[PDB]
Amino acid sequence: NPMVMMMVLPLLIFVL
Amino acid sequence: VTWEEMRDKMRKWREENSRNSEQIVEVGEELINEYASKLGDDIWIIYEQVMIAALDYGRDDLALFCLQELRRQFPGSHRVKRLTGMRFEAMERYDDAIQLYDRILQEDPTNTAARKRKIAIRKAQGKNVEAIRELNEYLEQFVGDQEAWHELAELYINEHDYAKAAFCLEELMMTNPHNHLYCQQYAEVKYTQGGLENLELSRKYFAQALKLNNRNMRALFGLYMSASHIASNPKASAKTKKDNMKYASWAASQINRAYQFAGRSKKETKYSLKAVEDMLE
Amino acid sequence: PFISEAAVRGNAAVLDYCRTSVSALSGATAGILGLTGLYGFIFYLLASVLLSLLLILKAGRRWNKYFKSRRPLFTGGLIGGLFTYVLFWTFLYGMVHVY
Amino acid sequence: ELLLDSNIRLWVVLPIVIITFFVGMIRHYVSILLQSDKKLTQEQVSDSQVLIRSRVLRENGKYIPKQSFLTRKYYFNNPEDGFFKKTKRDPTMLTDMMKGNVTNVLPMILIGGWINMTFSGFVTTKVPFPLTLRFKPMLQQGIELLTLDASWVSSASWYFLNVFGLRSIYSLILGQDNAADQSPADTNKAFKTEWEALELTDHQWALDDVEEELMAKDLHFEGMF
Amino acid sequence: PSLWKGLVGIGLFALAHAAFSAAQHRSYMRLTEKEDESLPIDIVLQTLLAFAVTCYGIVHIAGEFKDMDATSELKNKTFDTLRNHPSFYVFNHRGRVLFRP
Amino acid sequence: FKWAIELSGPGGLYPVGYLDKQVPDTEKRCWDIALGPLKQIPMNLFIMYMAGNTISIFPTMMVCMMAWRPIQALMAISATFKM
Amino acid sequence: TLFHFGNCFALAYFPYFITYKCSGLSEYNAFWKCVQAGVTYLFVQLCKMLFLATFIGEFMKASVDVADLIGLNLVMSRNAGKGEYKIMVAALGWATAELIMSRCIPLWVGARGIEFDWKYIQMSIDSNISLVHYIVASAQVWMITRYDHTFRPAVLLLMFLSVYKAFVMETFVHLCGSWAALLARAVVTGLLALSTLALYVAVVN
Repeated sequence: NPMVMMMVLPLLIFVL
Repeated sequence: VTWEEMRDKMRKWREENSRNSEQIVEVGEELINEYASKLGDDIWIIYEQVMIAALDYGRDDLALFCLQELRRQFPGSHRVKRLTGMRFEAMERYDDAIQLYDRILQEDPTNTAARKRKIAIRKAQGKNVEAIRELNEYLEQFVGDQEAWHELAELYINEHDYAKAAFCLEELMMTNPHNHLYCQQYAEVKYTQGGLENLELSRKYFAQALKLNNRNMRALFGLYMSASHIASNPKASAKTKKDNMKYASWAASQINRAYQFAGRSKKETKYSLKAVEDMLE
Repeated sequence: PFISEAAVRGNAAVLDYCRTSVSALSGATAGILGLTGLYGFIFYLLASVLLSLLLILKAGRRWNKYFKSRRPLFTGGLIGGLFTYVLFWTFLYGMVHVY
Repeated sequence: ELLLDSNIRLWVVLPIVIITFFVGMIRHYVSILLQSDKKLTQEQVSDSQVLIRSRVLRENGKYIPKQSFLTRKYYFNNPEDGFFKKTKRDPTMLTDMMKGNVTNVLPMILIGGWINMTFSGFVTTKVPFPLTLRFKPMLQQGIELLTLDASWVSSASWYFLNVFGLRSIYSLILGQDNAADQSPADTNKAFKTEWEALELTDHQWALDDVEEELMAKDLHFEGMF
Repeated sequence: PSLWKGLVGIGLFALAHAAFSAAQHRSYMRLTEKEDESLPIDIVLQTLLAFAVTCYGIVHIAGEFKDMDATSELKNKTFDTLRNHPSFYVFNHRGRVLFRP
Repeated sequence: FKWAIELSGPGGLYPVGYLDKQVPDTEKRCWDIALGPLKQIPMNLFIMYMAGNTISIFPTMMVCMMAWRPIQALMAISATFKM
Repeated sequence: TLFHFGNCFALAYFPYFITYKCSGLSEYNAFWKCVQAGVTYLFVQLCKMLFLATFIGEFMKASVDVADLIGLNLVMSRNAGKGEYKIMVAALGWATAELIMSRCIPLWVGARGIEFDWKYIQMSIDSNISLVHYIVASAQVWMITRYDHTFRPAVLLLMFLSVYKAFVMETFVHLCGSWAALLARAVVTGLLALSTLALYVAVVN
């Protein structure tokens, strides 16, 4: 899902 | 009189460590006999108390029932293992209980229940010195256990090592600055320990306990008598003499007030009057 | 003197529970009334201050032993309340006004 | 306005709310189920409790006379006593902790994506406030309209709003500080910092003036009955 | 009192009825298509009253506050309880011998 | 005193923590504490700005960044001053 | 007729102020207590409106009376102190609520203008006698409380039955002048007042 990737990239930024 | 009411009473009677074995065992028996299914697993902790009360009450008949139910429900449980150890100790069966506690420790080394139960066995056997040593060693790995700390303080008081008892009460107060009971007990221990160098601490801590609770009239007249003893003591300085006399006078005034309240509350012979006749002496 | 963490935590918990409940109810009411836009948002604020008074009523006098100051009475969990208010506002305005 | 299909409510609005609610409950329950306490040996708990006692002493030694306090100080941080000096010593745990930390948000985003696929192409509700036009590409996913008011929202953003507005409810019903939301290792350095802190601390026996502050007012006695 | 609890239920019920009314009134518009754009005063008054009473019930339902001073509940704790130390119980006392073994 | 009873006498390892011997052993930071968040906030702000299309495609990341270093500082201004 | 509005306000509120200052307000600083009583009275009014919607005149009057009595009992249990003073903290709060209710708003919207109907001064008089009516209600509440003996339950049941006397008198007047009706209400309310004070002097023991 493009939406899932585009909304999980900020999740990885928030974690890191 | 509904099972919820006695259930709440048992919960309260467990929350504060009471030892009215008869009442608590009766209420627990009624709950587990009449209203066993009226509530869920909340009776299970009760099934603990019920047996302990039994061991305190001597009625061992239902201790086996509770133990078997708990064991059949909780196989291989350290809590039930310690409970079986207490069951063994109920009849002074110490070797098997010690072996069980050792097995618990080798199964789980961080467990503190086994150590407490084994030192309880040791103190039941009369080996007070080894019990004190065992508590000191156990605390060396578990500094901060208030119950064991207070137990060691009580053992030292019984054994009359007021210095160690005072030290333990000081660190207990460190743990609980806000408990007036610790302050009162430490004031008593210091007063019993020695003289003016400790009478000052006793009166200061008695005042602290009074501040922490105005109703602790025990500590009230303890402060009064400490001030009186300081006054009677020749070593008191003139300024210290008048200061402790003022403290004793204030405490006496508070005592007369307290006994006047005791008078107005009840309706009987004026024992409070006789009491302040003693204080006036 | 000697604050007790359990009691202050319970007071905070009950205040938070009341705030959440009142915010959800206010959102439901705003959705019912069909308020739209800023006029809806204002309603939430009104409910909030009302609750403070009510909280003030529940605490009433001698509240000084419950809290150090009246401040948690006013701004306690305002954003958490706002989220639920807006959620219930949209929810009720959808199942009342949209259909 | 718009004559929205009633069946969009009975099959696209309410099911989303139910899904969010029960997914939060499921997530919290799975979190508590998965949590298992790591085994700790005697030394770690012992030193943690020791520093706990030291810190509480530093905090409230004021209710203890000066000599007891400075004896505590000697025992803890002083060469001669020895304490605080002679007191010191893809991995599975990292993968486990990373997975546990990840499972607090990622399941929500995956559910959102699945909902977006499953419920693509609808108009669920009209947001009662005038949102900006620039928010259109994400509020109205799956809608081909151009002049539609920004206040109309698709399924994904409605689910996001639902999941945003239910944490307070979770804390309300499930219990305080629930785990359904969206958001010492070294003792040697701890020993040294405790050393330095308790060195920097002073003593103030709070009992130095208790008597004088007690003599001022009479003792509370009512309620003796 | 416990009756407070019952009250909150009825509040929601009252609100629920309002909802029905609102829906119906909406249907009214959805069947009248006139420039009214206003709810009846009776129904809105009913809704407001339900909100008020329900909130008032909730205020009772929230519970009772707790005092911050830690020396509140410990005032009545006599020394005969804190000394028991349930973990360190001993069963070599006169209770067993005096009572039925 | 006619009841001045003495209960001392015999005192019987030592309890842990005990030591019998009576030993006689016995602007500015606020500027740095305020400048800390004053320097950390631009770092997160710069990261969010340099994200570019990543920030646009991440509506939640921008809000989290603006609420972490900033917003929270403004919300906890009284707490920051008191600390 | 603004000055008439002034006269009516002087007739209505001032006796309340007099009771406030003559009942030892400083004993508890009843402003908060009065506010709590007023909030409870507003809640009871809301409950009565909801009940009337849920549920000819006698049923509604009975529901309103029951709600008011329940609210007064709850308010009384909310506070502890002097019996005369709990009587005051309840009655004064409820009476202030009644004046603040639809017996002040018509006085504002009406009056102050050009028209002159005796209704406003009559309402002020009735509000003033409402003071003693709420005094009677508080006396009944205190009698319900303050222990149980001496045929007290029979008297309490009789007093509870006598409540809603306003609706009974209104129905009688509707079946049967305005000044005559107001006078009749005044006399019956005074009779209940004397009955309640007789009960009070009987119960002082």
